[PDB]
Amino acid sequence: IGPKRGSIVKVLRRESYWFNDTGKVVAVDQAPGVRYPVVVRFDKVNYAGVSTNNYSPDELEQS
Amino acid sequence: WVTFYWHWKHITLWQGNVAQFNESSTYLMGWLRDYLWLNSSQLINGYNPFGMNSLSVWAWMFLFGHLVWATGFMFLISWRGYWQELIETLAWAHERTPLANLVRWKDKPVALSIVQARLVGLAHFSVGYIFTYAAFLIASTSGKFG
Amino acid sequence: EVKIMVEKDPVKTSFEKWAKPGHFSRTLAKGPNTTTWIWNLHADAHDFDSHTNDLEEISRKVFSAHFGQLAVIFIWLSGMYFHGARFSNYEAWLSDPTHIKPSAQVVWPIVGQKILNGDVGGGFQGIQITSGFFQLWRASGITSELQLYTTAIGGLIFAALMLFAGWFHYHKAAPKLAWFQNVESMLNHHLAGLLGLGSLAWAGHQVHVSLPINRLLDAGVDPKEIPLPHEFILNRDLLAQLYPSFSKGLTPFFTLNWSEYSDFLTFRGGLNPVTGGLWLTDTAHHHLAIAVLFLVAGHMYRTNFGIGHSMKEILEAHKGPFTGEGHKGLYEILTTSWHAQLAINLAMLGSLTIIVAHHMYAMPPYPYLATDYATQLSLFTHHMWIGGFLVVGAAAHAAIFMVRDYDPTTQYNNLLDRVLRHRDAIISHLNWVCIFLGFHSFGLYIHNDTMSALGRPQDMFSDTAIQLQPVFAQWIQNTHALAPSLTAPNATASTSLTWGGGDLVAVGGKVALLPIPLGTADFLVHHIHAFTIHVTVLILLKGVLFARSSRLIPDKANLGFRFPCDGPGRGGTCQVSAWDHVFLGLFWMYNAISVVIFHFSWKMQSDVWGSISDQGVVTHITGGNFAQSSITINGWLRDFLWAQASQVIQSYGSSLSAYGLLFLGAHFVWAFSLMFLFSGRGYWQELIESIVWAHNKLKVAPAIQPRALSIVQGRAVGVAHYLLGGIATTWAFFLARIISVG
Amino acid sequence: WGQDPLHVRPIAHAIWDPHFGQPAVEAFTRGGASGPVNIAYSGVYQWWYTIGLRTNQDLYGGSIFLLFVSALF
Amino acid sequence: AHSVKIYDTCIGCTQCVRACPTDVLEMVPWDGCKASQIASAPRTEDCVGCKRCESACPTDFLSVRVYLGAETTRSMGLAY
Amino acid sequence: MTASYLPSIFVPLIGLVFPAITMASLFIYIEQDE
Amino acid sequence: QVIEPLNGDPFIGGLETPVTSSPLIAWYLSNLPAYRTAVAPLLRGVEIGLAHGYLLVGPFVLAGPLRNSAVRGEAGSLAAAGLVAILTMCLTIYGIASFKEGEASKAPSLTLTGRQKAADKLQTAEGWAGFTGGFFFGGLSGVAWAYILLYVLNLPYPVK
Amino acid sequence: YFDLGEIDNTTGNWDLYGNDDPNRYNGFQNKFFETFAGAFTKRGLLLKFLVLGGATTIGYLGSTSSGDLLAIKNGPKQAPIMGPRGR
Ligand code: CLA
Ligand code: CLA
Ligand code: CLA
Ligand code: CLA
Ligand SMILES: CC1=C(C/C=C(\C)CCC[C@H](C)CCC[C@H](C)CCCC(C)C)C(=O)c2ccccc2C1=O
Ligand SMILES: CC1=C(C/C=C(\C)CCC[C@H](C)CCC[C@H](C)CCCC(C)C)C(=O)c2ccccc2C1=O
Ligand code: SF4
Repeated sequence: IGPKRGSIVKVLRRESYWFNDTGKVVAVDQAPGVRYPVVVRFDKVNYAGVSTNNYSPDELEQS
Repeated sequence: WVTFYWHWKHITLWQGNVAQFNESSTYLMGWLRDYLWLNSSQLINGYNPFGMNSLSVWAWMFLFGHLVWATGFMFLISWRGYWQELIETLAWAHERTPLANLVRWKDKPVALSIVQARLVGLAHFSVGYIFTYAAFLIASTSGKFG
Repeated sequence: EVKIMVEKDPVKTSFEKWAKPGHFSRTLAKGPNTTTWIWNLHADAHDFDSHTNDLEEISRKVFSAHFGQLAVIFIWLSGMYFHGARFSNYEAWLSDPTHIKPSAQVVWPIVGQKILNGDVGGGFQGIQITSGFFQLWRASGITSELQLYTTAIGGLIFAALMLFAGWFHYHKAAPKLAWFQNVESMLNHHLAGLLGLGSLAWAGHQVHVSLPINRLLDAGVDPKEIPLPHEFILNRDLLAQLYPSFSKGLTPFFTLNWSEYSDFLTFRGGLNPVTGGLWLTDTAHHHLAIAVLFLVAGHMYRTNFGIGHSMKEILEAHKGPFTGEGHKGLYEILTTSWHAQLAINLAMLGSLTIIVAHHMYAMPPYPYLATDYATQLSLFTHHMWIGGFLVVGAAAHAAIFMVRDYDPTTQYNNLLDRVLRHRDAIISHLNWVCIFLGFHSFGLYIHNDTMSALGRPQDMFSDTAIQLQPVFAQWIQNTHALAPSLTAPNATASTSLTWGGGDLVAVGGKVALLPIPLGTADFLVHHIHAFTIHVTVLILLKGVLFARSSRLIPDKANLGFRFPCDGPGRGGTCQVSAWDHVFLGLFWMYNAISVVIFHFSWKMQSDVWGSISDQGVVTHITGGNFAQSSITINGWLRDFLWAQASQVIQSYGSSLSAYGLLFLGAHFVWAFSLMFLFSGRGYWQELIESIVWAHNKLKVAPAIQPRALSIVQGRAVGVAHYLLGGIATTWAFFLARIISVG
Repeated sequence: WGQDPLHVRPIAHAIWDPHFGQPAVEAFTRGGASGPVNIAYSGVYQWWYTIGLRTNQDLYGGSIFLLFVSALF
Repeated sequence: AHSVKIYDTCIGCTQCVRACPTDVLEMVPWDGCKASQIASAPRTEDCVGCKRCESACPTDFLSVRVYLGAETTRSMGLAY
Repeated sequence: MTASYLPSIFVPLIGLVFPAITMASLFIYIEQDE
Repeated sequence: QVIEPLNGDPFIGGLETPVTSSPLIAWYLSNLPAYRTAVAPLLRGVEIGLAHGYLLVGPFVLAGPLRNSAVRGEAGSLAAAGLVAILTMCLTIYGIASFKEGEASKAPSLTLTGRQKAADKLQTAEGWAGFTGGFFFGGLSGVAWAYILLYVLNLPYPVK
Repeated sequence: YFDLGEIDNTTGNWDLYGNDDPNRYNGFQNKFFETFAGAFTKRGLLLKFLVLGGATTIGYLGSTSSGDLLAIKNGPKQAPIMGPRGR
């Protein structure tokens, strides 16, 4: 599943720090039952200092 | 700022010399010296070692404002957990003092909570702010009418 | 076992570590990602314990940082001697100092600031200095500005030597950990080599240079015709005409005929009536005695020659039945922790600076120091602020020792473990005595304000109302005035003039010193002082004692020193940290030291400083109003904060108008502090998010993400502006008022 | 104050303070009063004069009427 | 007392439990992540409310969330 | 002043007695276990 | 060697210091009317009232507002008796709030040793009831006897 | 130090300064105090007459006081001080 590994996606999740921000997909989990399989890496950190977050494919579009 | 401008534009109008405001309101040392210092001449001399005037209640209410406003700083600068550990030591001291340990509390003594601390410091700041200016404004116009 | 352990070239002298800013910390070595990285870059710049876990490299960093500090102080002294040499009227002031003000700073005539070059006297224009360098150079025997220029270039040479030694003891030959752990040798060479030989060398200067030049300056001799300092050493008959005891020529020193040195080594006491400053025969006997006493005390500890003391053997033999295994491991505290030694040294240096402030208004060591009131007020005020800052930093590094260097395994059942074991009792009884002092001093002030407001002057605490005379101070001042007659025979006069031995010293028509009265007002303000010092001790000692843990947070030592809080839990854990107790003790140091210097300024402008006319009448600056107005807050606001501020606000259009500008800008920095102190991070973070949105709209977003300042950083910025603005307010008001009326 | 509104200070209410000394009683007695009184800086005299109230009985009747109005509320 | 809620964005990184100073959080099995575990708050009556778990949660936005509600002697952190 | 003695009565009750009525009755009320 | 934990227990928040468990101090504190656990609480409340009643005439006759008149005995004693009547109501509302009618005693029954003693009756709704009346009668008589010995008999003292 | 047979001795429920002496007075002193302080026992009764008796005793000497006893009943004894602008 997922759009593609190594692709550029835009986050549609409202409560994330990287909403409407360009991110790079580093891992998509193909195991069933995982709610947020797509792991997206960002060039900028959030207030917690991390750049790695998991999103569903419904919360991302290819840009 | 609004009522400083009102009271100094009018306190120079009422005794005639509007040129004092026209020359001195453009810079803040005129505001400090010709308004905050000059009009406070008979304010803080409301009571002296020599005697007390009719503005003495307005001289106490001015100092009273400088207490309460500054007391608000105690709630607006110092925050909760210092006072919580302080009241923890106070609770130990009351629970171990002979003749005073017999007296209990039903409410556990805690520090003021964080929203409550901001509200108490804000209300003290506001009470001191309204009493320092109510006193100065009602003592620097009613003692020097004009 | 004490010997030199160094090793050669630890780190290569390279600029590649200058280019990477956060090289010292592992978190900052990855580069910036937010704007808080810049603030943690400066916050962790000097924190050498957070860089490495090796105490050897930490101690080398501290040693070369000491050398860099010494280089900065020698650059500063080079500047102040170069300003005396080129930009001062020191020869003009030295011709006659009772009419010409000390000035050593010339401004450039650019934007209207040339009015700040005021008429200080002697055909000179410049900023009137209050640092006391002119009286210090008069006490040093400096006659010409060529000597000031030579001392400036010599200090520049020593500043280059400290920079070279800071490079040398980090990059060429840096000492190892056991070299710094030889504390017995360090105390032996600081007591004997530094404070003993330093006092002996300054005693030799005050025998050969300060004493004859300052004796000729008391005779009215012009400093251009006074012989140069080496002429007293060379022509010893010229030195013998001022003191006949020099005609014997060092033979009474080795034959123990020291009383034949009674011409130039005296125990006089008091002030020179010509100048108003202490005698240099007493200051030379003082330095010779503290040198023959610090050199004796420097031969106490055991280095490697057999004789001496192991101080672990001193400590471990000091154990008592109320403590048990006390004083044991404190040597391991004070040789493996830099912060514990920093706490003790900072407490002694701050308390010592407070000793310096009191022992300089009261026993003025320099000629025409007392009668130049600007110098006395500025020197007392400066040393009180430095002393208060250093004792708050003493409690700071005490708390950092607890959170980062206190090992509980090595400290069982000693003094420190038991002090931690009853810290609730210490903080609670300190809390009681602070509240008791607060009522019994400030509520006494409130009572005086209330009955003075209610028209009851007899219901007050005055010298005419219910009296509260300080009978212990009034007895210790009589004990120090009636001392020379029986308890201290060999004294010509008394230690200070402020004791009660008469001697109304008039220098230049201005009062140097006289008997200082102590009444109800002094009792009230000394109880204010004891109260404020006790409350500062309460916040600071609470932060030291509850740095490890509390009843609230039992794992507070894992959270560190500069952490904001645990969170909104347990009712709210805001400012639980030991850092936040240093942060609040900085405010209580402001309160304590500001009331100390306010009591100082009003007490000596009302009861000491003034003028003497004919037939022995003394008119003070604010005549006799300390005994009646300094018992109420309305008098403090009125006859001190309003009457004496009538020269800082109408100084505009004159040479003292920069004091008016910095008075107002100091009010600005104080009200700017109240922005950081009263607010919090999350509001400013969301406001910065709106500003970042406006930057994203116009494509001017920085990659270094704009962040609000941290909660520890916001409190630090607020207390820095609070201390800077309030201290600069008092600096501007003091240095305008006492220059204007002095 | 209705006879001479230019040279009479408007009195708010009397003061009964047990903490006054004799200077405070003698200094707060203003406006030709029999004791220590507070001078009204609320502009209620100017208001009640302009609106039509002249005597103390009219103000007392207004106070009873607004006691009745507050009781009704 | 305090209500601690775990959301389905959790990755099972366990550091919310490791940061907990009053043993509120525990890791139960789950099927919605690679670690196959989610946090839960059974002893939420023992929660002081310190939000150390929210400080240690790397998920944006947070998976553990503490809501400060009614406060009792557990959540006030008193010893007297 | 019409009646000078009602200053001497109501200011002690509303200044001393009425807070001693109100604060003691509230402290009973706020510490009722119910 | 001198400092012990409280009854041998190091984890109770106290210590057996010389200011706490001296031969002289623990004799004193055990005879003071507040720590008599078997005396009826009206009788020992009269001694807590006589004491505090007496001592409070002093700061009210020598420091009060009417201290410079011939009415300084009458003004300060009724001021001292006024603080008795306020603290009686403070003692009244404390026993209403803390103790409920029909409850047990909120008191430690066990002594310093392991022996079991009877419950202290002062921390009850009826024990603090008789304690409050003991403070009222003892306090008003402690003020009046200190007023009698100072401004009726007028005994010679350096300050009065 | 935990026992599970005496829960009060292992938690800090200690009469640290208490005494178990039954009596130390005599019967003549004890019967005098309980007779006089017998109408002051009940908390609800004592709170009633202290409020009602306390309100009367401050209104009595507030009103029967003289000029020398209290300055607020003395009144002005000099000419009034005229303010500025003829007010
Ligand atoms: C130019 C010669 C030279 C060079 C190339 C090096 C090389 C090195 N030094 Mg340095 N060192 C030297 C001279 C030299 N040093 C001297 C003179 C001292 C004595 C102070 C030392 C003592 C020393 C210490 C103890 C440390 C090093 C370390 C470092 C490394 C980088 C630190 C850094 O970012 O520096 C750039 C630093 C600065 C630009 C700050 C200098 C501040 C100076 C002293 C002035 C401060 C006061 C000034 C008036 C400003 C006041 C405020 C102002 C607003 C008025 C690097 C290997 C560090 C290291 O290897 O650890 C990882 C280390 O901890 N050095
Ligand atoms: C008799 C020898 C002696 C003397 C005079 C001193 C003097 C000094 N020591 Mg040192 N020290 C010595 C031996 C000595 N040390 C021993 C044996 C130990 C090893 C156990 C130490 C280890 C030690 C450390 C780790 C540090 C010092 C520091 C200090 C300085 C005090 C800080 C200050 O501002 O003072 C006033 C400063 C001055 C008056 C400046 C004087 C500088 C000149 C060039 C003399 C210093 C060189 C040398 C020590 C003596 C040469 C004598 C020469 C004049 C003929 C000062 C330079 C502190 C410091 O600042 O580090 C740099 C520091 O913490 N000392
Ligand atoms: C002998 C002096 C001494 C020693 C060795 C130190 C050493 C240290 N202090 Mg400090 N301390 C002392 C005394 C001293 N302090 C005093 C005087 C205070 C009271 C203010 C404290 C309070 C204290 C606390 C509260 C803490 C330390 C900490 C630090 C550590 C690193 C701080 C750093 O990186 O610098 C950072 C330097 C700056 C940010 C420069 C700012 C300078 C001030 C704050 C503002 C500017 C003032 C200036 C005069 C105004 C000019 C305005 C103009 C430019 C417009 C280091 C161990 C910190 C730590 O973590 O310790 C391990 C810390 O948390 N200190
Ligand atoms: C409106 C409020 C109110 C009023 C009416 C008074 C009234 C009084 N104050 Mg007080 N006070 C108050 C508020 C009040 N206070 C508060 C808020 C403060 C705190 C900042 C103070 C602080 C203060 C102190 C520190 C003292 C006064 C004193 C006085 C007395 C001055 C007159 C005099 O010379 O008598 C001289 C004294 C007498 C004639 C003695 C009379 C005592 C009577 C007989 C008490 C009788 C029992 C009492 C009524 C029971 C009350 C029950 C309850 C329902 C209220 C007078 C009784 C002084 C005094 O003497 O207190 C008694 C004094 O020392 N006041
Ligand atoms: C002093 C202080 C305390 C201690 C303050 C306490 C415990 C308040 C209680 C002290 C007395 C009871 C206040 C009495 C003053 C008023 C007369 C109370 C009037 C309230 C009624 C109107 C309801 C805090 O708890 C605190 C918490 C967080 C930030 C700052 C602070 C803080 O500065
Ligand atoms: C204002 C404020 C901020 C915001 C403060 C900020 C963002 C610091 C601003 C620093 C400067 C002005 C910005 C950086 C300047 C750069 C060097 C760029 C130069 C541009 C000009 C200055 C030349 C907080 O973060 C805060 C946190 C906690 C409590 C109170 C507060 C608080 O009051
Ligand atoms: S810290 Fe957050 S992401 Fe990690 S297990 Fe706990 S709730 Fe899940």
